[PDB]
Amino acid sequence: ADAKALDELRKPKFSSKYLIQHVSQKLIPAVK
Amino acid sequence: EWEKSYQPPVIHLGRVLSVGDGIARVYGLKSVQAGELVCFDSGVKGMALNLQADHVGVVVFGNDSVIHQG
Amino acid sequence: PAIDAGYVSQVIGPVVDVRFDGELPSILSSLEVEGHSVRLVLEVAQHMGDNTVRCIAMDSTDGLVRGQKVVDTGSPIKVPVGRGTLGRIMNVIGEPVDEQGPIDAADIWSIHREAPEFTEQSTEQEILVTGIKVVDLLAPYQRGGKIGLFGGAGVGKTVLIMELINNVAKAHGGFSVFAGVGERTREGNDLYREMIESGVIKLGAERGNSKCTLVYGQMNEPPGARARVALTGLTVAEYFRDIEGQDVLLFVDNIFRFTQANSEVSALLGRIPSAVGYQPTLATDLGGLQERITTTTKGSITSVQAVYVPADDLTDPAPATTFAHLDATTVLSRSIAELGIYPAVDPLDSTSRMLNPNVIGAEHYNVARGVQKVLQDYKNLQDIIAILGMDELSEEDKLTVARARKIQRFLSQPFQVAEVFTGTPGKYVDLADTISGFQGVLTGKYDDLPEMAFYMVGDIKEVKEKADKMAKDIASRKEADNKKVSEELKDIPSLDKLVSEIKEVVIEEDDGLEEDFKAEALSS
Amino acid sequence: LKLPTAPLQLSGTSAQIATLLWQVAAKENQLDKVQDELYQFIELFKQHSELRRLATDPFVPTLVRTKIISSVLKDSGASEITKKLFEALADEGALSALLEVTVNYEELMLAHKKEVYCTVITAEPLDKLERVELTKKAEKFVDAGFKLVMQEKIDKKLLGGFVIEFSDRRVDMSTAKKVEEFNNFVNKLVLSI
Ligand SMILES: Nc1ncnc2c1ncn2[C@@H]1O[C@H](COP(=O)(O)OP(=O)(O)O)[C@@H](O)[C@H]1O
Ligand SMILES: [Mg+2]
Repeated sequence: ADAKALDELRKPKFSSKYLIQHVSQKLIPAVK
Repeated sequence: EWEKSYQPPVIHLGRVLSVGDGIARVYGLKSVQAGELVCFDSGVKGMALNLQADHVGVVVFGNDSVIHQG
Repeated sequence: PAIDAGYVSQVIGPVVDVRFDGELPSILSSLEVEGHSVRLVLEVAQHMGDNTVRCIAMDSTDGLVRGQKVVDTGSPIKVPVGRGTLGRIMNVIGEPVDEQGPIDAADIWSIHREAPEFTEQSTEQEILVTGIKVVDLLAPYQRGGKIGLFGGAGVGKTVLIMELINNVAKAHGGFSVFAGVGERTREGNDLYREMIESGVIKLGAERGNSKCTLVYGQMNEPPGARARVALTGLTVAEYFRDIEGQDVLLFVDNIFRFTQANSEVSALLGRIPSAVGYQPTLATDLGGLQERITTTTKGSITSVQAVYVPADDLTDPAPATTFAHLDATTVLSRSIAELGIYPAVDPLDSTSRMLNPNVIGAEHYNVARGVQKVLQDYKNLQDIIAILGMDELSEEDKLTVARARKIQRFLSQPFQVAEVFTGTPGKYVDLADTISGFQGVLTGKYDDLPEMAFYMVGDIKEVKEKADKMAKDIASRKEADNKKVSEELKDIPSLDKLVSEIKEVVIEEDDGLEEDFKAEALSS
Repeated sequence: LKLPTAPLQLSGTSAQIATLLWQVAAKENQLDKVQDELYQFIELFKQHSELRRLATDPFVPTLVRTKIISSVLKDSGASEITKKLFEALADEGALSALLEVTVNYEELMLAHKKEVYCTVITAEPLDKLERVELTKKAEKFVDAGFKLVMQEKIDKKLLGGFVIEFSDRRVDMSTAKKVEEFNNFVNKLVLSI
């Protein structure tokens, strides 16, 4: 993997959020 | 006749990954031949020695001080 | 063309990784690179593990791109074998390199096979008379056995192997195979040209009466070709042994260059190196090759192979491994050659399994062991002679110093292939002439002869002729030398007559290099 | 077994994951579905420090790492592929390989959308005709009927014309290279005559 293809992943590219929001009621109860 | 037969050829690029101990490692250059003479942007020539899956080992015909990563 | 065709993954010198999308080729199978400057043949060495095979190229990899399609031939390297390959020169992959057309294929055999089994081995020891005094006496060659000629960097193991070609092969009857492995191309062009003068190789229409196949993998070739041309040379010789069923001679010049070529490839095949820098699989690479060169019950291969020693070291692992595989060993020394003794055979390092009193006879064996005892006793005296001198030994010691200095010179011999740079004519010494010739020196029949009468002669009659000639040349002396050179009536012209006979050459106006460069290029 | 062949072949062990991730998602026709879920996970590693602790910290046990990832993906409507993917990387501790898996997943999608990203640097902003004219000659440079997207840049050091930057090759068909390719040609020839 190169760097110019990997440095453009710091910008958000998801444009859909059925996972990024569907863990708040799942992540912090699981790590606790 | 030079201008009626004139196409500026497509220049294949490659980044330097790593340089030092006399050999640069070069990202890219996908169609480079084994043993090909490559030219760095500092003017210094090199020879495409080891074609690898992910880089090209280039031995540098000159001082490796003028080559940087990138 | 999707499947059964892979593409180049990576090129590391002569080692190419090829990636196949399905049904990888077998190990030792040969692949073909599409669209190269020459025919580039790879041979699969390893299965690397992610649908990648690792191959060794039989030609140069300069000009290879990491996408080039590689097709599988579904078989190993297969060379033409038969009587249609006699008189031809082949390379590692079986192509003709003598410009005499395509090679007539009695069969197309793979260069890789297993060694013949234990039940097919032969146990038969008959002597091979060579005409060389030091070989027939102290380490006689077996007719049907493996012979090795050890020595390094100009001791004469190619001049010795040409003499065995001259002496043994012309009076042999069967076919020869010469496998040039990693040697000079000048030296292989010399052999091809003198085998046409000798009628061993006949060209054109009478080609089937040729009695030698040449297979050349010389020292300009990349290490993939040199690591495999000794196997092409056997496959020609194994065909005449197994199928034609006859006695053949296999001369392999520098079978060390098979070992060295595998050691260049193995640095790039990703291996931990062995002792002094060689590949870990040295003994089995060499052993898997040498075990094919045998006499079986169906045919015989009398192999003579030169073995280079690196930096004149016999404990180096590539010479030391080759010693076990040979029936007769002929170690050539540099310290003997600098004395002018040629062939420079170390008589206290050359061994044969034929030096056995049940095999060569009782009196041949006793002369041979008697000569080695005089030479060993003189070797034990070398340090005290060096610092104290000749005048301090016993009379019993300085009797054997003078006898061993006589048999040291008498083991030397003019070769018929050395006449071109020495001038002395060669001498084929018969086996009976060297046993009774060396039997006389041990008893003391020739203590009164000088030492230099033994140097560069054929047999014991010629030390008596050379001593008479040596004594006479310090006796023949003439008064006023019989010139008759001045006052020669009408033969010697003047200078200005002779200068006028010189056809004066013309000078073509200062090198002319522009008209014959600008004629053809128009590009830079 | 019988997987669809990948659009272009790639590097080792992080592109091999994404090539297998691509071939599974093409056998199941979820090539944009799991691509977006990959992008959703990159942002999800950015929001939380307790989620990148399961990818960098060497003291998080293997049992804690494989139970937590399965716990937050037992629900949430993710693919069957990416649920099996993330428990595979969490068993082996290769969750940090996700960020390099997905950039090899991108260029597999790019060579399947039939697409090439480029950068055209010109002297002045283009016309409704200059844009169609160089695009008609830029099909000669891509090795297919690929869809060059665009990108428009401006520099006045070029004397009209354009250059292309294809991210691995460039074509300098500007006039400013044409005048020094003229001058070094005419100076090369008059020292020959
Ligand atoms: N029998 C011999 N008589 C005279 N000179 C020899 C003899 N054998 C070798 N030499 C000398 O040694 C040199 C090198 O021999 P060569 O056969 O080339 O050895 P190698 O193949 O080991 O390099 C020859 O050029 C020759 O001058
Ligand atoms: Mg030699």
